[PDB]
Amino acid sequence: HWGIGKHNGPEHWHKDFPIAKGERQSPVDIDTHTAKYDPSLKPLSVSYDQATSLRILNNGHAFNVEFDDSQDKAVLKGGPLDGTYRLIQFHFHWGSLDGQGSEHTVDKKKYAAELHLVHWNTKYGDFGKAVQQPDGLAVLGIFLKVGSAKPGLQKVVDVLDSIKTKGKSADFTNFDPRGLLPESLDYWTYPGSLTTPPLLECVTWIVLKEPISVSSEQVLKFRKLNFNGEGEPEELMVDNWRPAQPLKNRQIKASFK
Ligand SMILES: [Zn+2]
Repeated sequence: HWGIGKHNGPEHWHKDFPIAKGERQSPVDIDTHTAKYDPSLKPLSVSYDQATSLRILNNGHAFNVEFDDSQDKAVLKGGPLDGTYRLIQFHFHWGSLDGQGSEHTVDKKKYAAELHLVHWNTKYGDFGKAVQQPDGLAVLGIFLKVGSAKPGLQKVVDVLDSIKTKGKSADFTNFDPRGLLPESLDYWTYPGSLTTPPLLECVTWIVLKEPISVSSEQVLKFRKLNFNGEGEPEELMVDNWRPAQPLKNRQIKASFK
């Protein structure tokens, strides 16, 4: 069930997607005192210098910035991953208030928003085939807290007026996603799922410990988008996050002592 479309509340998804009650669902709470350092993890390699952004789309549940993934231009490797994973799109989840909005939590703390950079394993040839595999995707998660403005984010905030309603898109070329990363690449990792329908259990999650700060005025502009299509009754695009799901039989590993 991916693509342009409104979603109902996450508590109803299990009626259409039974995997919503599965064994490796995301997001989860990260208990920092139970995650174990893993000296086996190799260092993480983010290679975004040749990234090619194309378009920004309001898909009725978030906005996606889409990349050319027809070649290895923007890739993720190392860490817990085997193989090369190609960036296809990034998007955010955010709240109606600064005290809520993230999907993952850290010792039950909620951040104001969470950025997801989605990558697919090139040995499966394309995104559609990759989501049918347990190691098909790698999603880099980054928390946002409210404080100083993030310069690298402002070109994104600037174009949201042109994609206010469901189904609208705008050109979005030459955007450099390195401007959204924090200073440190220390992370937690665990096996999980997509956090929207169809909720497939195909993701290796890499969640960064250091948040980035964005300004109150930047997040206020996220809250002006609409879930609805033009000419329909107005619904503000807020609180588009899924709550923490049971960890079940999984261990969270840390890249740092
Ligand atoms: Zn997401």
